[PDB]
Amino acid sequence: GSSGSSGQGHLVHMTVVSGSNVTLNISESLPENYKQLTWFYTFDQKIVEWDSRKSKYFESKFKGRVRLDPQSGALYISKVQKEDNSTYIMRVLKKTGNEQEWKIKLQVLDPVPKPVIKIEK
Repeated sequence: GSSGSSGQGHLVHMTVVSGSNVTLNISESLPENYKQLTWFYTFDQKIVEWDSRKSKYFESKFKGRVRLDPQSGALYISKVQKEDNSTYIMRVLKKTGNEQEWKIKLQVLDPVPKPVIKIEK
């Protein structure tokens, strides 16, 4: 996965191997001081919310193995699964009084190698 977008908010495309510890970190590090920090698994799906108090997991399977760092705001997933591959959206409420949302298309790959297929016209 490499760069491939432009505008006032390029899309993030990360790629890792299945069953490996990943780390979701928004390009731009959290501002001076954020107010709200939540993670979205899908278009209308959440994973964990942080009300400037204590992380809150919304009955998300991830809960248990994953972990949300309120210091940086990164999501660490263990023994990830091919399914994990999805558009991640981290919504945060800026102190000033704004609302931003990033995007990360997680791309999981398989470890097992591949054979040597050759074609002879």
